[PDB]
Amino acid sequence: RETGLDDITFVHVSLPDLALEQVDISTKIGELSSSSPIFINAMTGGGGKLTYEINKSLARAASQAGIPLAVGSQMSALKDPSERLSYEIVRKENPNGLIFANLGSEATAAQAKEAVEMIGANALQIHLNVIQEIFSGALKRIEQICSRVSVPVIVKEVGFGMSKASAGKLYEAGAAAVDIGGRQISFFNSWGISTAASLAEIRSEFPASTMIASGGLQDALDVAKAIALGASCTGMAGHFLKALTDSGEEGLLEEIQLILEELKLIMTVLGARTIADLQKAPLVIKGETHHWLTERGVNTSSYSVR
Amino acid sequence: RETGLDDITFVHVSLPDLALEQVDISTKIGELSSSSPIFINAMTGGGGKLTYEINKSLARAASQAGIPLAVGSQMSALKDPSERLSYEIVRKENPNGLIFANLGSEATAAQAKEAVEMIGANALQIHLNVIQEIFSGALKRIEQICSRVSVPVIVKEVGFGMSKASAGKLYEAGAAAVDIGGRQISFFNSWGISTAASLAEIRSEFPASTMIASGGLQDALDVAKAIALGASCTGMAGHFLKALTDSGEEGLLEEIQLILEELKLIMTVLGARTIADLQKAPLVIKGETHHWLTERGVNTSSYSVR
Amino acid sequence: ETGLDDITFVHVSLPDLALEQVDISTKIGELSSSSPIFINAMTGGGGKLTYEINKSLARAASQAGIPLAVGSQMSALKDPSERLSYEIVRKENPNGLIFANLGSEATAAQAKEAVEMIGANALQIHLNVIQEIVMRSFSGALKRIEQICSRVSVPVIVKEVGFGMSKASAGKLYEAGAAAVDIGGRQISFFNSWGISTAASLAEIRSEFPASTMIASGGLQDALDVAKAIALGASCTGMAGHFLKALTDSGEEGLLEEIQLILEELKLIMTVLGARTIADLQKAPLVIKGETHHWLTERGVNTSSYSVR
Amino acid sequence: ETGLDDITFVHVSLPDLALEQVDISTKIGELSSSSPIFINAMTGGGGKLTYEINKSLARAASQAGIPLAVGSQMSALKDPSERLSYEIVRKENPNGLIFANLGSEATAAQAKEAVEMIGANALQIHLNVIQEIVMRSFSGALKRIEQICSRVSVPVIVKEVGFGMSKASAGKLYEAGAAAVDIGGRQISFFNSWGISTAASLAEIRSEFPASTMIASGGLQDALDVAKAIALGASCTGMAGHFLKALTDSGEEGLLEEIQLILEELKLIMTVLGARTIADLQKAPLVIKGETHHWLTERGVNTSSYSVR
Amino acid sequence: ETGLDDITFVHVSLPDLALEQVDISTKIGELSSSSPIFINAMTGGGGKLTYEINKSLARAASQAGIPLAVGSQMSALKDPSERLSYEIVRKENPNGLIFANLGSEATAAQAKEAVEMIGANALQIHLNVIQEIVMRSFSGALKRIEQICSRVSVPVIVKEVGFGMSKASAGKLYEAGAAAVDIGGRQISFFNSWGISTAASLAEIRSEFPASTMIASGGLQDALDVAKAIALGASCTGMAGHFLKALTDSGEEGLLEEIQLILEELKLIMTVLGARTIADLQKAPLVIKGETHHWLTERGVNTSSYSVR
Amino acid sequence: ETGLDDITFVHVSLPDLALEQVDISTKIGELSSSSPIFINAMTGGGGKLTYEINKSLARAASQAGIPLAVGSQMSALKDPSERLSYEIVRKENPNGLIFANLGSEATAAQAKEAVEMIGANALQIHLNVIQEIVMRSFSGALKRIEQICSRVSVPVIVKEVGFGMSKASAGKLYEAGAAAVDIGGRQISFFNSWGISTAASLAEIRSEFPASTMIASGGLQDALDVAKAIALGASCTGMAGHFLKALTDSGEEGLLEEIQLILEELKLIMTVLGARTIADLQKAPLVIKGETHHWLTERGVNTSSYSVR
Repeated sequence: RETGLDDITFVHVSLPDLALEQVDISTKIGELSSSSPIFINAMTGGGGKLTYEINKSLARAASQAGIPLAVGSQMSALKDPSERLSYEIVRKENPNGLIFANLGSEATAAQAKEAVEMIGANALQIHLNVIQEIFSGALKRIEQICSRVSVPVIVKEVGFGMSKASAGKLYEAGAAAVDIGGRQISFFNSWGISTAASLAEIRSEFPASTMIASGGLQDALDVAKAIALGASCTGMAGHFLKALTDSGEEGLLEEIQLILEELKLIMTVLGARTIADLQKAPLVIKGETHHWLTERGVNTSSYSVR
Repeated sequence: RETGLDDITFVHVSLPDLALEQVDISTKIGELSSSSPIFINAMTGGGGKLTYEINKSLARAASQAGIPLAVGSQMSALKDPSERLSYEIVRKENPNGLIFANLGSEATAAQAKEAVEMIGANALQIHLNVIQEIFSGALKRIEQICSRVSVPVIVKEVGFGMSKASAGKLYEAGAAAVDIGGRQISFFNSWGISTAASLAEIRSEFPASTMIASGGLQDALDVAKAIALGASCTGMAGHFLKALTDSGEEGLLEEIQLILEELKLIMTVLGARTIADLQKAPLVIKGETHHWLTERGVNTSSYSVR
Repeated sequence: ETGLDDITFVHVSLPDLALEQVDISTKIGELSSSSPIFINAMTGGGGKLTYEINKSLARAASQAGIPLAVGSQMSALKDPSERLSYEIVRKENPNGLIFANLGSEATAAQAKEAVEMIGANALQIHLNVIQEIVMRSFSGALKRIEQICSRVSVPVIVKEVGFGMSKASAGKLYEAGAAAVDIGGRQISFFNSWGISTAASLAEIRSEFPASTMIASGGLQDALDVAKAIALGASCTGMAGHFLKALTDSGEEGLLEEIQLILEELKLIMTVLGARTIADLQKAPLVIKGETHHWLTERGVNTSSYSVR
Repeated sequence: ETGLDDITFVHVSLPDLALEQVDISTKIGELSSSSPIFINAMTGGGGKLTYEINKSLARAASQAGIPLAVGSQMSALKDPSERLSYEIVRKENPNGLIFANLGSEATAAQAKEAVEMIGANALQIHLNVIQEIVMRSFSGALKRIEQICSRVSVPVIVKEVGFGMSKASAGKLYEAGAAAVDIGGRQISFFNSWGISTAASLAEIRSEFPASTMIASGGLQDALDVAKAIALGASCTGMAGHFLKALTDSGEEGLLEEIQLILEELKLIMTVLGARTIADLQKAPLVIKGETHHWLTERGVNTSSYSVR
Repeated sequence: ETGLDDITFVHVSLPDLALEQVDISTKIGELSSSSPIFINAMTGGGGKLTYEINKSLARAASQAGIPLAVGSQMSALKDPSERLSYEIVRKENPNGLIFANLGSEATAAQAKEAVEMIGANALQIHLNVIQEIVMRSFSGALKRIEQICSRVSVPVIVKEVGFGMSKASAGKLYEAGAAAVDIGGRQISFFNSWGISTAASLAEIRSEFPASTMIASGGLQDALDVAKAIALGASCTGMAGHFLKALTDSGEEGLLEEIQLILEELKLIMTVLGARTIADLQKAPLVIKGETHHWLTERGVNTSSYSVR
Repeated sequence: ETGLDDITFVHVSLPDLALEQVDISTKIGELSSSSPIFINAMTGGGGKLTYEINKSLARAASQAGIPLAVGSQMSALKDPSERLSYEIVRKENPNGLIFANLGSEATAAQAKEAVEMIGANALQIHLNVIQEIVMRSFSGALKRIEQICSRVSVPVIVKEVGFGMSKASAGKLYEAGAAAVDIGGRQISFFNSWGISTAASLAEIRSEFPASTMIASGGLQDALDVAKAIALGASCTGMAGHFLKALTDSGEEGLLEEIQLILEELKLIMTVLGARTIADLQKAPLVIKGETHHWLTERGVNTSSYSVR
């Protein structure tokens, strides 16, 4: 379905007064500092040595390009010494880069700590997806995980968006950030909140909190729009995965460098020198996203008059 | 035509913190208590022994599933001893369940009392449908019926919806509830108020009054939306009737149990433990329903910010 | 689609016939019927409800004088209670044509029992390989049909449910002893565009077996579809849907009215075509176009003969 | 549709004709007409209003020199007042061709009276079985037409209203004595896709009766449709709609202008085709495509002859 | 539409040709051209502006080595100033092929003067009956062309503007003395669906006159349309639009680049088809479908020969 | 499109076959395969990743018993590291059929080295003129193939990537020594509607070389497309997409499940058609319609034989 980003139009800047070389795309995720506003979301894969090499290549490219790498689920690697090697390799090959651990919301605090130590993670992603998994204690388990692990915890919603009330609960539980991954199955055909509306809604209530948008971002323009809506960083999988399988590490690195240059180009045209400036770039929200936000009490005009 | 329910989108709840087994779907219709928020609307049928057996089977399934049964029109059974047997059977086969009598708005207070006694009814449905019947004294006749019968009276509008002014008049006349059954014929091609708009409109003026939605509800999601818009109970015919004719009583019972479990599933995902909670579930109204309600002075944002 | 929309009768300007002269009687093999339309009952959900529906359908069929094909009798063979729901059809309709109904897995003994259960005048054996493969084992179907035809004392109608029937299949069935064929008109995606339309099947089969009995049932929307199926060679047509709907809505009286209405609508069409009898309707000039025309042309079936006759 | 959009004239690059040399005179049987287009009046609502409309149409027809076919004279036969509304046509147009008009239920006596009422040069007998069956009894229509043709003293034109005419129907009518046929181009749903288009009827009939008179009326939108109908074999074409509209909007002067304009537009088309006379237009090379082409091919009518002539 | 989208070349998997071996030279009657594409200049608005445009087109044509057909010289015949805008074409392009241009109303004296004005190698005479009838008098056009062909000292190309050309028209023109025909591809509504497409005209004419020169101009969008027209039998093709656009946008340099590019794109298509010369492209196997296929089939033109050659 | 949607199997009502009797073994020239479907691996991005993907595909192919065609070995010929990614296929699958793969620019020495690298049972030589002309030099391709066939010790399969193959091209390849042909199904705009569909290529080639080996790969969406390609004459079919997707998503176990599933789905289709063996499926009656039917008719390929067989 749609991310809602097509309902966003930046206000054209005629005199950006900026050179492409002055553009700084460094950003922050909670207390972490990243040289890139885009990170790689690896897939869990089918395991075996193939997943091992895919992870090793993703880690090598991430290390060379200087972008963060979020591994696929470590739930099975926690009890499988062999699969564990396919995660440890990421840190061995990328000793100085940002790497995010990954477990589901069912994980215990002890599992969370183990997943973080396995790859010397700088952050931990915890995934939520009630709709697909169809409960009680989920928030409490997340609170304990945030308490027990020292690194920032990023709670990710898969496929249905996230409301401001849900983000508020996660932030109160201790989450450093939320990641909007924007016969019974029919009930959810038109269910959820789009990525664009989720970002605007959450930002209206928690202006200084960290939000990440992942999944569904097709190109640098979508990345730019998610950042303008409030995201501090964005995740991408498919495009990078395809580049790796089709052109190897060299191809993936090229694709990574490409999208980063395209984002800087867009920022240049908008006269946005830094990520902070892009997060304040004037834009107009229309269509379904506009209607949703208006009914939800979120001010849309402030995006256009800022 | 459309019920308008597609113009309703629940706000996704990421952390419902609820187990399917904690969900309570019991509700109330005026002073009556029902273990189910869904009831069966029988059709008048062609009479004869076929209607007798259909009614007997509907009554048996209703009794076993614990859901209420509203019989088809009793107008002809009032003067036909033979057809009378096809209604008396419902109470004989379902001694302890909720059964609703049914007559048209032309019925007299004496007919109303007779229809109620015929099946030991717990409530009486009185149907309105001026558009199809093309008058004076209709409301007065309904007032007398409400005065003369002790059981709660449910006034049902067939096909064109019901405005808040119309519901107000019915409540003042003594009705315990309203049921939104959402060359001259051409004039009414785009006539009426949708089920969604009727429910929202009536609820805005009579927040504590009983409303029922019947007809046009396709599945548990529609049932959930009508309840969120204010309905205390919902009626269904077609789907149950088809199940009976195609798979007998056992099939009907299965279909009944199925839709109830699907409603609980939706409630679970929304974090709504009870019907009262579902009636307060945050949602966004859009499209034609939104426009209609806005012009009619009904606050739509309160549904989204609640 | 049935493919009948690809059929267009050649307009007759001087039909020279009064509605009152129209005779719609027909023959199904050696069986004589006063109506070219019969009722296809559904198996239903069993119980007293199916019993009353079957009783009403039998009553209506008896009064309207049209044939009645019951739903599958497979379960009634071992269920005493369900059996009563089929026997009632013959008790309520002692003089009308009634067709028994079993699947191709039936044995000759089961076939005789189904016929005896309702004093049947003919027996339908249904074939539905594709539907069964989706929901296995098709070996012996023709053998079973052959054993059935030589052992029952009534004509056997072999019915294809949903995917049409080729002239080769019809030939194997007639050769095996069938008195007539009835064109009922994930892994399931494989069969989305599978099959032969009712219109193409009738034309194909008739081209090879001009004197053989064919029936079309399923998908016939109104009297015009009935007229077209007969013009393509069918001796009788079956309908279920709107007949059962009329019953549940307006009872026996409604069903009877609906049956009388479609029969009068057919006579009206025949009047406009100048077709005084079913035999004349079976020779009414018409033009075949579209998908049906292409299909028959590729299969070697002459289409222009329908238009020049 | 008339099916005329399925007809495409073969472009002539060197027509070698000046508009002034174009002759649009034609013949309808033994009748000679200076125009290949005639006015089809409507029966109207009676009273003095229909009288004045008929008078104006007769005036315009007389001045433009084109034929006039009156509306149904059935009621005027027994209504003295209505009769005046038809007699006025001949009083106002003493020298032009005027066609009388009755339905197929008419007797020979009624036919003679209708002809005498307006000093008619020909008589139209309308056939509309389908429309009458919707709104019964069609036996004897051909017999009545046969009795009429042998007893009236003028040529009879048998007109099919709305569903086209087959070559078999035309043959029965010519055999009965008709001088020409005129292709007028719930239970009612049965006839939504019923009939033969004007284009297919003209081609079918002409293939069997190359020397017989055919007329096309109804549905002709402009001079190009007129040209096409003639190229398919029609000797004359009729129009009602826009002529009556021009009358009510701009009176007699407007009607006269509209008639002169379409006649000049036809001459223009003939000029571009290099067709100096109606007989040449009737042999103008053209290609038939689509539904019309398929229909004629299935019916055994040669279509390529139109393109190679 | 030109109908060229109804043409599909049969893919050759082993063309066995290097782009460098491709020869695109062709012949137009006895005239030899190094290019199968020529420039069709427009008459323009006169004045010094048309003069410079013509000078630039002549310069580009001379350098690229392709033929140039000037705009209508009718007014330049009596206007001394306009005449300079045509003479400049031969001064600027002394060795290239240049075609003169007049309408079919031209006399033999005017034709000789137009040829002499630019030292023309051939003369185009345009026919546009329909466009002139909309905006009269077509008698004598063939006579004038016949007088012109026997009196000018160069080959005459008769061009049909917009409605295509039939094989009968082409035969009359060749019989009259034309060296080639050029298929240029209210009352105006009559001609909305009028004519023969470029593709059908080429195929029709070639079927009757296999050895005769045909040219296609107008409507050719790119090198693929050019390749297709040649495969259908054209010896040369003309283009105006994008060439004039390239001139006004990027001057002479741009026009020259655009001409070189389309010629290389044609060689590319020929390379993939294994067609080493224009003569080979004229025999390249292809399949004709759709409206064009139907048209030719009805007109008796063999279409399968194109696919089996 | 592959054109396979233009193919419709004639429904068999009495298949008389149990799924267990279905034999899907086939032959590719002298090579015997237990499966009519093989895996087409992609060249990949090299490195250890391509190595593991190739190892997994070889493992799955060995266990499922189906053939494996590797990606282009051109670079592995000079790159020692890449070479290991191909040798691993034979180490992991010692007994299965494996096809080597090089482009048409390959020499006989390179062909022998590619075969030896993986102990290949056959060698694929790919032809893709159009794709190379977009991204030059095609002379000598047939000569190179001819040199390769006489010097390698295994059968050579010549594959056309994307634009289909004509019967003339196939004849040149078989004449040159190829054991089979494989139908892989700005200036780039010229080829938007270019080519012969997979369905038309198979039918064309089979009409001229009934006993020759054809393979179809690319564009086959599911088991029904596989069944259709075989019915049109293919002995084996190749797939890449969903197999590689299953591997990356669910590893070797997932790939193996996906292969087993499509093979069972094919057996299901064959069961419903009454086709007990691949040879029977290759003779299954079917009707060809649409674009494919038109193409073959124009090319002189009999289409009705498929429907009457």
